[PDB]
Formats: sequence, C-alpha cells, structure tokens
Amino acid sequence: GPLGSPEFGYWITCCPTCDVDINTWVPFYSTELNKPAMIYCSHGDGHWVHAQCMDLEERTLIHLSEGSNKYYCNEHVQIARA
Amino acid sequence: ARTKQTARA
Ligand SMILES: [Zn+2]
Ligand SMILES: [Zn+2]
Repeated sequence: GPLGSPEFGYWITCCPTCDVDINTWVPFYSTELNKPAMIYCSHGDGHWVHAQCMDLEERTLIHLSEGSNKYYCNEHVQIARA
Repeated sequence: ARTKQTARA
C-alpha cells in the first residue's frame, strides 16, 4: 500500500518474541525504509512474520525472496519437518 | 518464498 493507510498487516505482533514496534521501528535490512521486511510462512492457511524477528541475516532474507520454496517460521518449521 | 520490502536498495 502507498502513503498513509492500512499498514496494520505490517505492525502486528508476528510472534511471541516479536521485537518490531510501530512506535520505535527503524530500518535494518538494506531493503527497508519505512516498513519492516516480512516473510510468508506456509503453516496452515499461512501468516506473515517479520524477517528481523526470525533472527534472519540479510543474505538469508534475500535468498528467501529470490527462491520459490515454501518458508516455515521458527514457530512452525519443526512441525513442518516432522 | 513470498516476502515484503525486499527490493534491492
Ligand atoms: Zn515481529
Ligand atoms: Zn509460521
């Protein structure tokens, strides 16, 4: 989305240890400016998590964005591998 | 995987 509007999908508490907060966030990855980078987790009907909260370094994040494989967040990847 | 805000700066 553009300008000032529905950005709530970005400012959720993506996981129990979510460190991203609308009131304090600043860019970290080279690809960020005013919004946190996110990754789609294929668990169940799927959900989005903050890349930063998954403790992913930039190169890993970039590889994920370029690949066609499914991603499972730290909370669900173990269930997916079982 | 699908991602948001990952376009090269
Ligand atoms: Zn988060
Ligand atoms: Zn997940």
